Amino acid sequence: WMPAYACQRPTPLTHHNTGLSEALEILAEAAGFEGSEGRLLTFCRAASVLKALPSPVTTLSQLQGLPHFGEHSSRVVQELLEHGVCEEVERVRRSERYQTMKLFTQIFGVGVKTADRWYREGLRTLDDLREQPQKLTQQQKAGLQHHQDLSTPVLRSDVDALQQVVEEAVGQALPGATVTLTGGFRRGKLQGHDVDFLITHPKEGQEAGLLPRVMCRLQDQGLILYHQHQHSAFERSFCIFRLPQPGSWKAVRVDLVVAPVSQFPFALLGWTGSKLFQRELRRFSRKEKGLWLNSHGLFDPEQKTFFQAASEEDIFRHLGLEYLPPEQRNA
Ligand SMILES: Nc1ncnc2c1ncn2[C@H]1C[C@H](O)[C@@H](COP(=O)(O)OP(=O)(O)OP(=O)(O)O)O1
Ligand SMILES: [Mg+2]
Repeated sequence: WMPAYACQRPTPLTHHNTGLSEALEILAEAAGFEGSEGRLLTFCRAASVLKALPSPVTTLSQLQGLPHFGEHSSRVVQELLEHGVCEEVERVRRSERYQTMKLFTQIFGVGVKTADRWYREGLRTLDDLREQPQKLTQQQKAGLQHHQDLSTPVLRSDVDALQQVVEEAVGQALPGATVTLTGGFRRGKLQGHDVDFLITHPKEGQEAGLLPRVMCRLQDQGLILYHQHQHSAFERSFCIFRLPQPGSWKAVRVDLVVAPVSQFPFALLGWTGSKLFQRELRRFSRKEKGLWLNSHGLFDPEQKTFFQAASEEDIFRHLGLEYLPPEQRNA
């Protein structure tokens, strides 16, 4: 027996069922592109179960006793085991709708709704978007300008270099302020699509006005290609950095998030992911414990109270869950 909720079981970075999970995740992604959110979650959950298994699935008999494995996900796995390929998955892969929605949604600042609108309007390629600049936000224009670099996996070596410049800028702007790497890299991932940093200071309020200072410093070093600062709920800067490399440079997406230290454990938990892990953790919190969890806090709607947490461990404990380090949150 394996627990139902992804937040009740360790999911490591590397596993034994990558072919099967990849296929189910194609179907999940395609469902999301069609606005079929239930079906997305269902396929995502099934793929997550395979990631938590200790052995490869070689025969269909191994599916027995697993949660979140309905008829459809089972058929997909069955066809892959018996025939090496799943016709439904291959049809999705080859479909113009899926290919175009994947193309568009990958671009910085483009979500499903925008990509679907563009599809419906007859846009198909990146050049089509460039021919219609009035249809694009500034953020999307920047994503198109740098699209090749932004669809090149970000590497741990890139992350280490970026963390150094961000730490230097933060330290120079405000001694005592800290930078914490979050997102998939904190979970042990070797690559990613962006780099996520959470900034705070141990004295509540000393973080005020820090981010614009940090950004000024980075911009003056030539390290910023694009920056969008927003006060709202955490203060954040959505950026594209110009990462110098030997004889070259590459654009890399970086999100900088400032949280007041009182909210830091909630922010770190939220921003560390995985996306499915946090969805599951919030569902667990609400359904099993009656508490509402988000990136700012843990609220009891009956008592109208907020839980004081010093750490992620505090939050897990309060929810009655065994602690999972970030590298076991790869749901
Ligand atoms: N839709 C969402 N639901 C819940 N949490 C989310 C969602 N989107 C983002 N988050 C949280 C969890 C993520 O780990 C974190 C950073 O997002 P993001 O950088 O897109 O993912 P990631 O860093 O884990 O993977 P990647 O390797 O693609 O960067 O923010
Ligand atoms: Mg990330």
